[PDB]
Amino acid sequence: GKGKPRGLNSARKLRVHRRNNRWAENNYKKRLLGTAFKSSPFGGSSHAKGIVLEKLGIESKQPNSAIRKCVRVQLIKNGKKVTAFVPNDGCLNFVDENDEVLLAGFGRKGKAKGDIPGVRFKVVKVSGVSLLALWKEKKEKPRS
Amino acid sequence: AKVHGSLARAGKVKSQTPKVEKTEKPKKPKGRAYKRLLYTRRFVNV
Amino acid sequence: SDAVTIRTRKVISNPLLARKQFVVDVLHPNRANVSKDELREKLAEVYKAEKDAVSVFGFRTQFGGGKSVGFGLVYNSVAEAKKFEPTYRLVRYGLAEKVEKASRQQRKQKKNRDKKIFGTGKRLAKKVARRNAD
Amino acid sequence: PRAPRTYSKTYSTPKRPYESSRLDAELKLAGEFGLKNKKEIYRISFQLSKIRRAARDLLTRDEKDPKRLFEGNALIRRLVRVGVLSEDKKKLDYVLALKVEDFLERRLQTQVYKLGLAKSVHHARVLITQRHIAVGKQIVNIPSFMVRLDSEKHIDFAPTSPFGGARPGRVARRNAARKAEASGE
RNA sequence: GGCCUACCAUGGUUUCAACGGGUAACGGGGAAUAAGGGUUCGAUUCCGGAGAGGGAGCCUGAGAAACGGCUACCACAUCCAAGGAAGGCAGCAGGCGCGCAAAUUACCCAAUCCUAAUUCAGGGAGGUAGUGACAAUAAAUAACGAUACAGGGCCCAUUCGGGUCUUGUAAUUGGAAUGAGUACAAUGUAAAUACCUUAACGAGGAACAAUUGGAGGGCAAGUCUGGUGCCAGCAGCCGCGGUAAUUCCAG
Repeated sequence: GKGKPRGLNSARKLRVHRRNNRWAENNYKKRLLGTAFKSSPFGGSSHAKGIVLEKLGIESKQPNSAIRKCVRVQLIKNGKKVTAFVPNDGCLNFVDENDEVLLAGFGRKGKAKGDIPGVRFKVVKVSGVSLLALWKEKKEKPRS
Repeated sequence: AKVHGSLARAGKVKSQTPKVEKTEKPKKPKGRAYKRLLYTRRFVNV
Repeated sequence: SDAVTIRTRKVISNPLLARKQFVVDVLHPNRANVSKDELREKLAEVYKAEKDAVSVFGFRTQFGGGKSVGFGLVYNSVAEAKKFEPTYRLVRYGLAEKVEKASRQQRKQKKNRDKKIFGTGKRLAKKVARRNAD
Repeated sequence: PRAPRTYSKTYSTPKRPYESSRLDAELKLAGEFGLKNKKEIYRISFQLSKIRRAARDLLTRDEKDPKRLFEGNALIRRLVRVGVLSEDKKKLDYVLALKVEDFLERRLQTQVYKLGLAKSVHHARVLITQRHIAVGKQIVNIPSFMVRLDSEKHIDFAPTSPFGGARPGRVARRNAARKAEASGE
């Protein structure tokens, strides 16, 4: 019974059958296809630096009705263009075009977060200092 | 519309908050002495 | 500064190095530290070694104070205390003289410069001076 | 290329972070023993969990196993010596019943308090780290010393400390100094 | 020894996966996680292999297909009197570049050992110090006291009172103790720095002042106040915000 072989000389069948059914797993495939290297915008890295191209306003999806104040960024090491959310209020004033921001993942390991559609990234540092410091008036943005 | 978002009013609430300064208070004890304050203040029933 | 007590533990005689070696255990219950020079004075008296056959080098005050422990050597016949002592430990006691030399940078840079010539070097200095003179 | 230094950590954070049972079970272990923080409590349960893993391993093995007999008595006599296992409780079924309470009793930060001379459990902690208590001949300022069974007669004030004689410290010494220059002359 | 050659035979491997392809693959001892079974990692303190910008070829020797040896290239690249010459930091320190991402152009052979004609010389092997919140251990930021209001329940009660039982708010004071630091010394050390000792200074809220995130639920902790009004924003998830926001910005 039970649909799998059980004989003592049948380890090859069980081992090859486990191998074939491992591919249905989401993260086993990405570990063995190298999807992080080839397909992901960051090259399988926690962080990446970029260059700001434009300020964006993205409508929040239902049932929220705000404007999310994100930016469009082009990375240095890849040249790819990603959209990154700019956190709590006034920070879009602290970011401008061509500030060489630093980016991180947005929490959900390659997925969008909250009511923002199609943004997988956030800004951490702008002009090389912080956003927490600039928001809390602990540091000052360099004159550029 | 469905093309742009109005980026004009970023920071419109933090700018207009009627700010008030943190009042100076006596400092609280630190380290093992803070667990004294904590774990008597939660058990004052004599 | 009431008293200090010299207790010599683990005494091993060393005939084939012409010395006696032991653990010095000083108990200074009110002094700050015990200052090896007068240990060398006091260890000389208990071994008849005239303060040049003795050496103390490894002292460590115990935590809380009042006790320090280190190693100690006592030699036969002070002429053999210069034969077998390291040079750095003789110059602490003033028996040997601190030999003067340049740093390792200059001592290596000179060797590389002197590796370029072949011979005495004063055959070439004679023939380059006359070109510099004229 | 020099050989490595072995090291390890001596505590463990609990699995569920926000309880009301475990978080309030620190009434005893932080207010009734006068402790810094939860890491001093997580440290004890780590060693105590280290004890039971060895004891459970031994009980699975056969009785009169030479491995069970050797490491059994060794585990008992180590726990007997520090005074966490009582004088005749010496059985592997009782080291498993051993709990966190009778480890913090053997700490020097409480053994000072129980042997008079401290008048509070965290007046003792201040006195220990201010280099006042010596065990035998040795000043210790570690409040987690975990005294042995042949050591309770040797907790006493240090020969250097002001409360053990030896010319009281810079507060009273200076305080008597200003009355000397005001009343003496 | 098909290692190569001449002659001869037609073999050898494979669905029990040959052959080919990929690997952001040096292999192992080992690391992380810990019911058992497992999953993931291992460039990297030890062992083995390989390489010295790429690929060949060699001299010397016991030992090299050696690169801090030689014979010419290419990502290359230096010097000039323009004729020629010289090079190989995946050694140590440092620079540029690359990036999310990583230290001083410091001191010394005193330890560990190595080499030599050799006790002595030499060793950026190695050690010492600087930078260093990678990780790990221990544990300061206070300890004893004295001093007071305002209630509430009940009891006895004249009604003015106690006489318990508990609720909160501090707020003014005192002598004691100590190291964080500043340092005679000595100790430590190749010489120092630092630790361990230790003379002399070194605590009263103004400091010698602890932060980082949170307070709807998961998940511990406000339906307190001011601002905003589906805006700003928060929110890992469910959700919050459209004029009484326990969720944003503040105290």
